Amino acid sequence: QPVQGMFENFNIDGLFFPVVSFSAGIKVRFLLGGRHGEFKFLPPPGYAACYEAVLPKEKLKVEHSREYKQERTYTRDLLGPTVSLTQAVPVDTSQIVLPPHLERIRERLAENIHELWVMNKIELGWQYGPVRDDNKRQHPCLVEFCKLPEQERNYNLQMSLETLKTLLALGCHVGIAYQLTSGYKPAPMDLSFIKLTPSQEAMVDKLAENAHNVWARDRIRQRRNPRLVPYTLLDDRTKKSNKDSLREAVRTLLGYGYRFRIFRAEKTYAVKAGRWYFEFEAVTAGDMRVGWSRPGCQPDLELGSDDRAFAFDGFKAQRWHQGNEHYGRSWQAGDVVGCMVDMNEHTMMFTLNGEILLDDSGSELAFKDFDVGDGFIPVCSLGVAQVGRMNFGKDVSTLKYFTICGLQEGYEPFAVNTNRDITMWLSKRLPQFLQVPSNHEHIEVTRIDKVTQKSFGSQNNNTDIMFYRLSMPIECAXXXXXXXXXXXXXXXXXXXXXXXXXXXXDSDFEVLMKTAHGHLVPDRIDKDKETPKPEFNNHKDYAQEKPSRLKQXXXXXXXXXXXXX
Amino acid sequence: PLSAGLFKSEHKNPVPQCPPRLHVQFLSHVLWSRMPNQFLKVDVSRISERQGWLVQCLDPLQFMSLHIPEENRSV
Repeated sequence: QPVQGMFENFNIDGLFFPVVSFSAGIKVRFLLGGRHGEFKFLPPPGYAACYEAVLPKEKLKVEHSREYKQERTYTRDLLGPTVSLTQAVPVDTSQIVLPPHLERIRERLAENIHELWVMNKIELGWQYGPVRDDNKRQHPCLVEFCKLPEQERNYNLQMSLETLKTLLALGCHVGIAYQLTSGYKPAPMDLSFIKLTPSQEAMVDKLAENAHNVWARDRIRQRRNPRLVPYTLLDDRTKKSNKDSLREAVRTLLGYGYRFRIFRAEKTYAVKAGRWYFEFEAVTAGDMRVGWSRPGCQPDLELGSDDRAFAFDGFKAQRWHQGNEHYGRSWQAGDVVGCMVDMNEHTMMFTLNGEILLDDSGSELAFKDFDVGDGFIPVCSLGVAQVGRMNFGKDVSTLKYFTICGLQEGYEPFAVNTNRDITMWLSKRLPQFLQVPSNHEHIEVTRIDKVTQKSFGSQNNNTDIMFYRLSMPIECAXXXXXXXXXXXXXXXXXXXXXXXXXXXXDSDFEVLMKTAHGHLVPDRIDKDKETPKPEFNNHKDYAQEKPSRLKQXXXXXXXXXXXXX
Repeated sequence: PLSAGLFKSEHKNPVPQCPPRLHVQFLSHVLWSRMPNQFLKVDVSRISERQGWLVQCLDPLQFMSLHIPEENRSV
């Protein structure tokens, strides 16, 4: 029996997926069709299932929701950002005026495609009959080219036209350079002797891809055949057949003569003396930096770009500080790097798979003569689709290159004398709200005080959009639920009057101009009034009240929504 | 009558003042998160039986969190 409610009129932007959330003490079973499960009831008409929603020729498993929420030891593959699956229309060819100098070739290759359309059917055993059938092994479109009408020759004609236009669009130039049947004699020449170059082979592949894209765009109007996927996502068994049909066109043409993520440890684990060594394994060879930072490092700035970190990047073999210097060599997929810091000598060293790194001046030392400050904490940074692994010690049985380097010079693991693991802080993604600090460039907020205002100011050369918000939110009781936005004239705005029990926080999203003196003023006419006084260039700044919302982007609409029934 | 006179203690004061708590907050990105030292340890059946996809969770796990009310956020 269905329920009497649903979340109508909600944002359809995104890739929806089924999810189940549980705390503890639960045994749940997803139910699909086929080998995955068995439905207990009958689905309503039209509604398919997930075992059919899976893409063809792809496996189906169950991750948790986002990340490595697995009860595992230090051997957790911590990952950085990712891409949008790189996939979440054919090539334009008809927009090219067909040159008549090779229209005779467009007809010759069309006749060749037609005679091969005869050839394959006759290889299977088809005669020339007056009935358009496929099981009666006959075809009425096998007669000589001239006798073919406009109702039978247009197919091959267009087949030749589209291939030539696809060639001109791709960029290469087109120019100047037996089984007895039932009446027809298809035999142009021996066109299957000269080896076809790999460029022309990839070209025939592209022609087949374009034809398949057109045919699939035609097919989407029908149900759900597994071939409705693009040619790149097509099974490789039938891939060669489509390429073979398009190879003959180029064969005739030739023959006829024509957002990184930062990870670190707890700030309290900082060190000020001794020799500390830790391992960083990387199964990939992408953008990955590793080093030692101070307990003031930024979770958004480049690791090492400031005076708060000293790192090393193998993707370019460069030590990272305020600037970059070529140091050491690059790594590959499935490597390790041991980082050592001596605070008694202020000496940083890195060993790639036990091999100590060398600089340009022939010194194994990486960094020297740095202030101890408040301490140095290990840190790593991963780029897009980069996974790694950190080892702060405590498992000498698992540490590989400790005996090779570190065991003899008085160097110790970072967490050798520990009874519990490290907290392993990271850089969070959701950008929550923070108070404007006084030592913040390009954004200054002042305070004045008649009426009380909170003026703004800025000095910068690059512009963006901000999301300024008040601290204390106004709460609404059970009865109260309405909000009216009155401009310089009267109240003309969207009907935002729905809040049984909520807390709205006043906010304004202002674009940063060269001069931005827009501010908020708590005023009074008859009730609670906040005036976000704007100035020149006021066409994209917004001002409203918002609950807890964590999204950083540049959009006036496309905001999340849902109306429950 | 006022904005400040709605989310504070007093309400019969129609003079629009601003206490020091009212300060502009911008959507910032300088924030660290703490990776917990213990997870739920959810075990999938991994058999994919023909009568459903099983997910199981038995061991309980709790944690305490402060609630900042004027920010309406749990930490």
